[PDB]
Amino acid sequence: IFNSLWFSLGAFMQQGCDISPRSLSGRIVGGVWWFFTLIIISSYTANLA
Amino acid sequence: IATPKGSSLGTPVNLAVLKLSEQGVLDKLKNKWWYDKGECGAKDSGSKEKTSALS
Repeated sequence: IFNSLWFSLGAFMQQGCDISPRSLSGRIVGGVWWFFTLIIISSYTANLA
Repeated sequence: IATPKGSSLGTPVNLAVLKLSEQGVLDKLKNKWWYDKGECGAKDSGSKEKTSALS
């Protein structure tokens, strides 16, 4: 629970993770939060400009 | 502009209005009582639109 907390920070913007729970729901929904947070930084770049 | 029927006043008024409309005397007063007496300038308020941060 403390090991993969960094890999959520490793899924925070960038830096592709080394530990990958290959294809189950943790892989997909771990990409869903990952999909969500990349909108926020593109919007951050769009708003600051 | 309305005068009663058969009144001789209307024809000099008919020469009056067609003169004042030709000189833009109406248009200057239309600028007055709509825009200069208006509480906004529609392009002055159009020159005031500057917004900010994302909700």
